[PDB]
Amino acid sequence: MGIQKTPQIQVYSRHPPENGKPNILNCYVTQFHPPHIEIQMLKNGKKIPKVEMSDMSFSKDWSFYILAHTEFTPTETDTYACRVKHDSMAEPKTVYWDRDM
Amino acid sequence: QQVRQSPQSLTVWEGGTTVLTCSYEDSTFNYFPWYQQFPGEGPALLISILSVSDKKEDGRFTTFFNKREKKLSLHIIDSQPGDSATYFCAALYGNEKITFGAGTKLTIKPNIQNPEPAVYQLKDPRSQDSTLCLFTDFDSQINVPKTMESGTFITDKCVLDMKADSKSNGAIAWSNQTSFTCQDIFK
Amino acid sequence: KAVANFATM
Amino acid sequence: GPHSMRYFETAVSRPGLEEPRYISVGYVDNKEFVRFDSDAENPRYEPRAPWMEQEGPEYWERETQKAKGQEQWFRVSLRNLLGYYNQSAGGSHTLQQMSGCDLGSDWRLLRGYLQFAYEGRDYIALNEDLKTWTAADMAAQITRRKWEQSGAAEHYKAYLEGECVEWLHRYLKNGNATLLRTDSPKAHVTHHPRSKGEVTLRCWALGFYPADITLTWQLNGEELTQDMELVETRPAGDGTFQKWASVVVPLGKEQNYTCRVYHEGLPEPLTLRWEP
Amino acid sequence: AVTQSPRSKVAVTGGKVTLSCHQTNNHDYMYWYRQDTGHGLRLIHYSYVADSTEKGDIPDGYKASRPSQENFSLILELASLSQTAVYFCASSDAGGRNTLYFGAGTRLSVLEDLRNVTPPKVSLFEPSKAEIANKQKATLVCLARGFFPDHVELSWWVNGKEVHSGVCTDPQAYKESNYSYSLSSRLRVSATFWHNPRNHFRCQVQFHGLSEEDKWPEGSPKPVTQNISAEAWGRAD
Repeated sequence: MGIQKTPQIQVYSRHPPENGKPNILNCYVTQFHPPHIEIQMLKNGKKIPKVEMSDMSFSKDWSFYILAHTEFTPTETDTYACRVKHDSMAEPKTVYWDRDM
Repeated sequence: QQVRQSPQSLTVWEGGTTVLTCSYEDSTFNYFPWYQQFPGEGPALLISILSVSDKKEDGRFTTFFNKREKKLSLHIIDSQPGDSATYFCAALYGNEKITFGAGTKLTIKPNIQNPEPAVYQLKDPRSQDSTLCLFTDFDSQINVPKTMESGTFITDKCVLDMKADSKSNGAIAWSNQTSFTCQDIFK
Repeated sequence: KAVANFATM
Repeated sequence: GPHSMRYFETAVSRPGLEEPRYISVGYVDNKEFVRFDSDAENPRYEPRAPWMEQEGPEYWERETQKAKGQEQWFRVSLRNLLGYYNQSAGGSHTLQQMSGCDLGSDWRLLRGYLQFAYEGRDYIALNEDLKTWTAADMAAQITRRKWEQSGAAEHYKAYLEGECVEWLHRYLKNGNATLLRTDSPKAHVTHHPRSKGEVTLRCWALGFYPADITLTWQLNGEELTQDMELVETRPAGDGTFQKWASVVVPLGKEQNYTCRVYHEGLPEPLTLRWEP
Repeated sequence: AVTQSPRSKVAVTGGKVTLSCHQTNNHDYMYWYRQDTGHGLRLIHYSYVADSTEKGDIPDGYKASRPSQENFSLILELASLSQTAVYFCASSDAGGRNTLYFGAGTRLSVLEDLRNVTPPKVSLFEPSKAEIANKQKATLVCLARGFFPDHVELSWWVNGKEVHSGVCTDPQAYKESNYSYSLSSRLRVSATFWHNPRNHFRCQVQFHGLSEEDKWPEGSPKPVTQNISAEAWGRAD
């Protein structure tokens, strides 16, 4: 058989962000199939080591979803991002954290 | 153990209704298959029922399930010689392994119409003096006596059916002497 | 409690 | 009110030496309550909601044995499917199942479900009669014939009309307090010059449970239906959810627009505006 | 189909025995069960995949082996007396509620000394003239004596083809002494059938003894598995 689904990604903070204050950065990845996926979180282009993954689950349309997360302290200058590789895509997809979204 | 099947053996008259019963311990059991085993063959699935149902009928065989008493039964109407076999009840839950009962051995025997007992001596022609004794055409109620003596052997009642009218009970005896005769040994 | 599948595909 | 139970099961084959990974997740009213994962050091069904701690050791032992059986069932089924489709070895393949029941407030079974997917595509499903099968492609016709010949549907019907319903009732009784909990959204509006004399107004809702929510924008008492961008509702990661909705508006007119938030937890819907 | 091999086995105590099962059902589960004097199906071992096995209810003294999807063997490394029983192989799809498909069984006798293994003498006793006169029927009696152990099957053959009508064979061999069994059977036909010289009657006793795995020294006949028959023709006497 075979119908692939391309992952949808959101990157956002658990709590309202304020610079210099400890918080949790989330990378929520949905609507993907097959379930094998690779997800990294980045601080200024560097792999964050501590990253936790939720258990994987699937939706009523058969597509999988997962939440990756890590501690972070936003500052004014630093960039954060989630990078995802999946077989539905030729290339990895990187989505930057934007504190207004 | 979890599936209790009694008795070990049962005889029912030809044409009669056979009732076999089992009980189980685990009230969550929900699938109940019966297996039938003929001599020299393996068991084969006869009939099965799920715990949502009260009964399942297939030809002359009906199985009943009673959740309240935790009892399974198998009814055979118009019981025939070809139904002579060992019947195993079984039970399980979900996809767990089957549990078999110990099996009941069923023998369907005719209630002979017009009995006419006789005892004959037969000889083996490839022998000097070898003979045996045949007791045939006797009543189904009669008890065939057992040997009260070593060297002498008496078989159990064996029912035959010539298929064209002609069912008959039989028993055979032989010994290791001239001092036994046939008309004595069978009573 | 979960379903217990019967015959395989 | 209505209630549901579902078990969502996944087996995924792996090209190496390892057997397929098997995961089963149970839900009551869309809330995860048990889980089994063959990759755990001690694979067993585990409680995932506090109200499942009422069940005795035999509940977990017997469900675990069931999962073990399902795991073999899926390994065999995966092998058979690989043959049906003439697929090469040394790949990875996914088989999924969803099963369960929807009930009314009178505990009547409203619908039973039993469906499978292979490689993310519908494969076979039990129809609503709980007697006949819908098979999606050529391979699934083989499975359908096999299942019709063995009378498979009557076993699934017995489960869906019997055990599914009765266990759902037990779980809802045990989990009543917990399943009714709600956390209300806190909302606020932010203002973002994107421009050409335009601003994005973004209405945020935060910290709410369950995930069901509706956000609307309006101008002069009409809801803005087409103009509004949304994000998918997302987990904060502490058990609560987040969402926002935004509209693009002319600079100088921001005060004309109001956001409304509808959520089960609230005593009434929230109404709010950009507060400069 | 599920087919077991061998049909019958006689082994020495302390000897090694392998029972084999071959299934062409494309099933994944296979099972070995023990039945004792016709009662019970007690699971010894089972297997759900090539190369591994799982303990059943009564695994002690037995090993199992699953060298392929089709084959599942039961192994008795040191056969004891207590392992004398009938063994049945089965297959199923995925176990649980899936129907079990069984082989036809293997009878195993374990003995202290194989020199006791002895085929039957088979004798055909001819019908009494009094029976033919008084009842217009003729009962032939077949008697197999002096055999050990009790793995015999008796059949009747009329004009070269097996009959079931008019036959009753004892269900159990009768133990005459420690190492000696007897079995009887009778075939009843009409006086006129017996009186026809064109009719040939044969009692066949299938004895299961040793096989060609068993070595036997030079002095005496090897008590192998074999058919032994006695015969008679009808006569207008």
